[PDB]
This record gives sequence, C-alpha cells and structure tokens, in this order.
Amino acid sequence: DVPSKIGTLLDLSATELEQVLYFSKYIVLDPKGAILNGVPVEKRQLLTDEEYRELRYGKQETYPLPPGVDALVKDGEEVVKGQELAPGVVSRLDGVALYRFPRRV
Amino acid sequence: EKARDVKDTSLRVPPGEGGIVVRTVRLRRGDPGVELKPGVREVVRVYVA
Amino acid sequence: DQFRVGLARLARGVRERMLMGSEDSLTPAKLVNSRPLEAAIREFFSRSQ
Amino acid sequence: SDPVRQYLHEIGQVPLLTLEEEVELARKVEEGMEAIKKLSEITGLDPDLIREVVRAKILGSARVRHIPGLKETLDPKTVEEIDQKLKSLPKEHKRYLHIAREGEAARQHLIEANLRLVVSIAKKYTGRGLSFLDLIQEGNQGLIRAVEKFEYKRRFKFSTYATWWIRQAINRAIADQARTIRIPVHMVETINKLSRTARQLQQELGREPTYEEIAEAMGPGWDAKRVEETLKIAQEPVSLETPIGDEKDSFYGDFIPDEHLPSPVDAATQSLLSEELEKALSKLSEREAMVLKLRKGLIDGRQIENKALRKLKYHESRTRKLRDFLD
Amino acid sequence: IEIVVRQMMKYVEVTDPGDSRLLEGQVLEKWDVEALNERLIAEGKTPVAWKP
Amino acid sequence: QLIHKDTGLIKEDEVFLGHIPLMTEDGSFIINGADRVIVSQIHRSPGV
Amino acid sequence: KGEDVPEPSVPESFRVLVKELQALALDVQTLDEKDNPVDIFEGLASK
Amino acid sequence: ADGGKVKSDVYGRVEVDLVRNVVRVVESYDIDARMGAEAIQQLLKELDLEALEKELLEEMKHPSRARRAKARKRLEVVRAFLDSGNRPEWMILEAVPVLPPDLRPMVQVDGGRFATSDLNDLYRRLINRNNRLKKLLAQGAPEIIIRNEKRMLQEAVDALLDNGRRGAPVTNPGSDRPLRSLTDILSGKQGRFRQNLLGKRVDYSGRSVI
Amino acid sequence: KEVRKVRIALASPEKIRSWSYGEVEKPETINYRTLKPERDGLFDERIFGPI
DNA sequence: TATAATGGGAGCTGTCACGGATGCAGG
DNA sequence: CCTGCATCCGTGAGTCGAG
Ligand SMILES: [Mg+2]
Repeated sequence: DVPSKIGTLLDLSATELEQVLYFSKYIVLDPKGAILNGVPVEKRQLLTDEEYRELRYGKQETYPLPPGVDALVKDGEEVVKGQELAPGVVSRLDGVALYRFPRRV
Repeated sequence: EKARDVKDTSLRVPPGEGGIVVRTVRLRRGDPGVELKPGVREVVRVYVA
Repeated sequence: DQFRVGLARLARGVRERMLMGSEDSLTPAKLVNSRPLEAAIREFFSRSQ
Repeated sequence: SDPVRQYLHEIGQVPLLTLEEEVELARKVEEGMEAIKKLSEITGLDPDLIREVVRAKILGSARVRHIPGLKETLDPKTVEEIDQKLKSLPKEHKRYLHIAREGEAARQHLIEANLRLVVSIAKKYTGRGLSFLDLIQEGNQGLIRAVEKFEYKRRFKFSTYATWWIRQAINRAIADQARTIRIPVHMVETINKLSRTARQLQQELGREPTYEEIAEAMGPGWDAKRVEETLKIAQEPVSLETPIGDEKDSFYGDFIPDEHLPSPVDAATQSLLSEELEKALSKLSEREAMVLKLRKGLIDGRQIENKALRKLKYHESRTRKLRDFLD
Repeated sequence: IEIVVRQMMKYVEVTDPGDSRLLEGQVLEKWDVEALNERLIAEGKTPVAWKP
Repeated sequence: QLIHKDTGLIKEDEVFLGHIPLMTEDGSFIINGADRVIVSQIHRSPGV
Repeated sequence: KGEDVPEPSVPESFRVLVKELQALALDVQTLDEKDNPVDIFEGLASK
Repeated sequence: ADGGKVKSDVYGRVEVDLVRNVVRVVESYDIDARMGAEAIQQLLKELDLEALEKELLEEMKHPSRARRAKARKRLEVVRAFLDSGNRPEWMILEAVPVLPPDLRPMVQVDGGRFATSDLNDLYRRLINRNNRLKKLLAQGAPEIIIRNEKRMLQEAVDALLDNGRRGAPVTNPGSDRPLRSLTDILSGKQGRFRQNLLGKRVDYSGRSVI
Repeated sequence: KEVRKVRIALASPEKIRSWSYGEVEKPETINYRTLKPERDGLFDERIFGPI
C-alpha cells in the first residue's frame, strides 16, 4: 500500500523492499568486518545472490580439461589472474589451484 | 404416542401459488432405463396448472 | 472453438501418455483420453454466457 | 515478478555434476554416515544428536532449531558442548569428525546439484490440483530422501534412483493435499481406479456406463451400491462464492439458509411449550410434582411414578389444545 | 451547496509550526488548529500559522 | 492410426470421443433437459 | 405476547466485521467513555 | 593445528584436507545477511523511534522543499507509531489469526452436497506450506529450497490476507475465478461494509405491483 | 457499559495468541465418512467449540 | 527403493479519468 | 542538485428486482 509503511520507516524504495521480502537480494544486519569491492560492507546494504555467496562462501572457479591433456601447473601451487592452467586454459582469479580427479597416477 | 424416527419434510405448495395438478413423474433407482445422480433413491416431479 | 480447445488438450494428453508407458504395447484407445474434449464442449453448452 | 522464473533462475546457478563429482559426493555422504555411526560407538552419544550437531556446524550459525526426533533441545550452547566433546577426542577418533563434516557438505552440494531433475519431473504432474511450485517442493523432499538412501556402489547414475523417490513424493502430495475434504491415500487409489475403469467402459461402449457395468468391470465384491457410494464419497464441495448470474452481483451462498440457529418462532416455540406445560400442570400434587418433573427431567435437566403417569394421561385427554406443539 | 462547500473548506495546512509540535506542510482540520491556537495564546505561546 | 517411425508398424483404430450436442429442427439445443439457445456473437473481424 | 418490542442489541454483522478484521491481524476494540474495553461477545470469545 | 603452532592470517571458512594433510582456509566473512520478513522484522525491532524522530526533525530544517516533504512524510509514520504505542515489528506476522469456522462455513446444502468458503482453501494452502517449511527445516534442507519455500509461504499469507494484490491471483484448479480473501470480503461494492452494514435485508417487509 | 468508542490498532503476536483457543495444525476440514470436524483441523471442536 | 532421466507455460488484447508517487531530462 | 513536467500504478465507476 503506497507509500509503504514498512518501506517508509526503514527508508527503502518499493523495489528494494520487494527484492528483500520476496527473496531476490539479501540485506546486512551484521557486516562482521566484511569487505566487498574494496569498500567495507555497510549495514543496511543490499547484496545480490552472487555478492552474498562470494562474501560468505568465498570466490572460486573450476576449469575443465579436454581429455588426455596434462596441465602446465601442479597441485597446491599459487595462481595469478591471467596465468594459464593448461595449453588451452587460463585462470580468471588468484589463489591456489587444486587437482580434481586425476586420471593418471 | 411414542416418538417417531422420522420427521415431515414433505413438499408443500408455496405461498401465493397453486392450481390443478395435471401431471406427475416418478423416477426411481432400480427402475429400467432410470439412473439418477449418485446417492439419490428417487425423484418426483409434479406439474400443476 | 471449444471443440478445438478440448482437442488440443486431448493432444497434450496423447503426448504425455506417449512419453511414458510401454513404447511397444499401445493403441489409440490407450493413448486417447476424451475427457478434456467432453469437458470443453459440456462447459461450452452449459456455462457459457 | 514471477516466482517460478525466479526459482528456475536460482536453479541454473548450480552447475551440473560430472560423473566423477556425483560419485565423489555420494561416497563422501555414505562414508560420512558411517563416520557418524563410528563417533556414536566412540563417544556414546545419540547418532541423531551427533548428526544434527555436525549438520549444525556445516550449515552455519543461521540454522539451529529443535528437532522433533531428538531427546534434547538443540541450542547453539548444546551444539558447542557436543562439538567440544567431539573435538577433544584422540586424533584417530577425531578423523571421523572431519569425515562426517565433509560428508554433510557433500550432501548439501549433492542435493543442490540435482534440483533441475525435480523440475523436469514435476512439470508432468501439472493441473492435478497442486500448484507447480508445490509439486517442485515435494519432489525436492523426494530428492533429499534419495540422497540419504543412495548407494554409489551399485554403479547406477543418481538420477535413476532419485527419479523413483521424486515421483513417489509428488504422487503422495497430489493424493494427500488436492482435496478440500481429506480422503486417505488408498481410498484415493480406489477412486482413481474406478474413474479409469469407467473411462475404459465408456470408451468401448460408446456411451456412459451404468453402475452395474462398472461393477462388472470392477471384479469380485463390487456391486452397483458400492460404485454409487464410492462416486458419492468422491464428490468435491463447491465454493460459496461461485458466481450467480452474468455479473458480479450475487453469490451462490446467498441462496442458502442457516438450518442451525433457531428462527424467532422456534425460540417462541420452546417458550410457549414450557409455559403451557407449566400452566396445565395444575393437577400436580407437590410430591408428584417434584418426582414426575424428575421423571421427565424438568428440574435439574435430567408407585407415585405410576400415579403421576396416570394423572398425566388424565390431563392429556382434557383440554385438547396441546396438539399444535406435537407437529 | 453551501453545506457541501463548507465540508470542502474544512482543512488547513501548517505554514509555520510556531510553538506547537506540528510540522510544516501538515494538513489538519481548521477547528483543531484553531483550538490549538487558542490554547497556545492562553498559554502565551506563539500560535500556529496555517494556510486555508 | 498409430504409426511407428522406426518399426513402421501401423495400428489403425476407431476410438469413441464422447457426444456432441445436436441442434433441433428449429435451431435450439436440449442441454440437460432444458431448451437452450446459442447467441451469435459480433466482434472485430481479424486482419490488418 | 402483546407487549412492546425490546431494546435492540448489537447486530451480528458488526461482530462478523470485528472478527474478520481480527483475522486480518487488526485489533478492533469497543470502548466506554473511560477508555475501558467493552465486551460485545459477552465473554464467549474471551478465555 | 599443531597445538597452536600454526594459526590463521585472514578471516575465512575451514576446509580440512586429510589427503594433502593441510588445513585450507577459504577467504570469507561471517557476515550476517538475511532475506525476507525475518530480516525486515529484525530491522524493525532495532528501531529507536525517538532517535529517528530527532533525525527527521533535523531534516525538517533543510532549505530544500522536497527533503522537508519526505522528512514530514516519514515523521508522520514515526510519530504515529510513537503515540499509538504500536511496535513497528507488529507489521510482520508470527502468529497468523484464524477466523471462526462459522464465518467460513463448511455446510451441507439441500442436495446433500457440500458448500465451503474460499478462506478454507487459502488457509489450507498456508497450513500446508508452513508444515512443509517446518519439515524442510528439521530435515536440514539446502539454501535454495528453504528460500523458495519461505517465498511460497509469504505468497500464501499474501493470498490469504489480500488476493491478487501482488502477482497473479490464486485460483482454484481448472478455474479462472480469483479466490476471495479477507480484503475482498471487507471492501468493495459487494464488501461487508456497503452490502451488510450500511444497508441490510429486513424482516417484516414485502413488495408488489402498484 | 454502553459502547461510546471504537478503537482500531495493530495486533501483537502475543495478542493474536491470547485470542486463540488453539493452534490449527493439520490442513484438514472434516472426516469423509463421519462428516465430523477433524481433530486439530480448521473446523475442530476442541478449539472453536461444540457443533 | 536402482537402465537413465538435470530451467514452466500460457498469454486474454475495443474504457476512462483520476491522485499520488516516482523518475528522468533540463535550467 | 532542486525544480518542473512526463509517466506509471492503483483506484473508482446509480438503485431495486429477477436469474
Ligand atoms: Mg461386480
């Protein structure tokens, strides 16, 4: 019912309140020292699904290897964005690369 | 007189209506060519002119 | 038009029963459900404006 | 905007498992359960308790709720007590804790991974009296049952074993919730069988069958009366808001009288009855008054008995005006 | 018609709150703001400035 | 007729689809014992 | 009985209104001049 | 690990690798972020109305017209909640009321069949979805599932209180007729007010041709 | 006491619970065979009252 | 209780005029 | 960024009777 009472009290647009109540975007009660995109997370901030997934569960990615092809990098080795994991594969992010299901021992 | 198991539900002539009864129709369950809606034992129509 | 609607629904039923069941033993009798067609026509002649 | 499209979007976020990943997750789950049994053998706690503590730690601090199965209330305090009694175990025993944890994580991942299957199964069940999303949810319950009951040893792809449980739960839901007046599942089976049979008979006869023909195609024990009663019990109620007329004007429920509440003439009937009975009882001697009114229950609501009986027979034949109350 | 128009003229909007707890732009009945003003004047307080 | 693409087996049959209400000589119908009339409906003719 | 008609009491439709407003999670109270609750349900709806 | 020899550099979640014999901490935060009526209710309980009243009062002195307007519009709600003694968190429902069975009757008609109110079907939806939500909670369902379930619950409460208000209206199977909610009952031309209150059908009445 | 006023206000969950004669648990109406109100159902007599 | 199965489906189209809020290009 | 005008969304649209 416009203007929204709950929306007015908490100072949120109809669209935002819609997004939160119907489970589209999250909203932060306790930042707990979180940092996203270089700016720390302010309270009452609307996070998308991906954003919250990244903040809470961390960022990671899996890269498929064409069958019968060995990689250029080993298990547990640090990886930089742009560094290629195989002759056909390049990594998007930083962090540690790990071996998923070795075919040959 | 002892209490009777049933009560009088009979179809009576509505207020302001009436006439001579011209016709009657009686459809019963167990009659040849006669099948009512489920649960219905019998159906009676009275045509009054 | 209502016949067509009930017929398309009947077709949906046909495909739905085609994907399932034994792909060997099936007949047009076991595929075709007329209920949506009957319901479409009856709904038309009964409840239409 | 559209709930279904949103769910289908949230479903397309989790990528599908490669065979190795499926096998891995299933294995981790099974070994996790085994590890929970092991920790039960070690610590001496309830397998359910330990399982729910492990699950509590895996899911997060967001979800801790009392479980109907447990013998104790599960608060974060208690999950921390139990977690502290698990962590304080020797190393070789403490291994099984980690095994169980990664087991639960693998379980979550496994359930979340196969959610599309539930959609593709529930899309065939549309229009049976349950909404799409509800079918999807019950199918999800089936999927969870599948994950808990799945054995990767048999070398069967998970979709095979899961499909059965999904169909099972979806059908259970359709049978349970789709009728305003609840009819037990077996009776629903009976009704549906009757309907299919009638459709067959009518398909071959080129006309709607009678109760007797249905009784014939029904086999032994079935007669016309049973078919009629079964069709009678299969009748769904109709809405009071069912529109009457072409316009928005009146509802079907406006034509139905209330047969419960006494109309003023009925309250007046009771009043006049008690009054006339009280006034025409002048014959009564006091002893016969209290005793005969206790006979008919006119006081507390529940030889001289015979003389009072006879006197009442005497006063009935007298005024001849009480017939009206007798209908 | 005068009765109805009278009902249309019933309301005022606060131009200045004065010493009241009222807000600028708030709309209230003319009667209420007049009783409030007459009470504030009796209290020696600055009254509420309102627009018809 | 049911026709299999692979097999090629053709199973032909006549199935009963139910009844279509018939119009009487005068142009009305009898639906559930009561005489009814289907009223013709004017509308915008499709096109561009 | 030939006597005068009694004083009318609260109409049932208003009760229906109150209960339907309650099912909407809104409390509708009938009060006296002292701002105390008056019960139109005569203790029937109160535990 | 190692009796306290090795510890963590950054905030994160723990994956214990037994194969590689390494404790690997994925970089993540404990951040508390929620969705829906839980989050909103939490935000409502935290509200200090006097404080917000002060802030809005400070905003009331700004030379901008629009800002004073919006500050006023907010302060009206705030002060409403203040004076009424109503807690804002009451705008979110924990216990949903249930209307007496005689105001939503299941009654056998003349023909022996049954007639029933749509409120019964709405209540049925709500109850079923609440039960399923509870069971899914007790069984440790994943995130997405519980999310969708909570959404469905919210839409069931929506359907019950006001139907068709948000999204497409809830209808009965094989029917295009939107079910009648409490809101539909109260308001409208056929609503309880206009139909059964401001006017009534009366006894001791009649009619005829003049 | 004559009613001189009608007040309308938000209902706390505690108030809503203080109204209720019981929680409706099962989404059931009446028994199919007996046509009596089902226990803990929408029509249950143990909550709302005797038929 | 085990071949494997992994993102839905219908849509309703010829009123009209208002208050209020919300948003965007312009001074 | 503050004002003004364009645009979207929700809300209304006579009475009684009969069906
Ligand atoms: Mg037989």
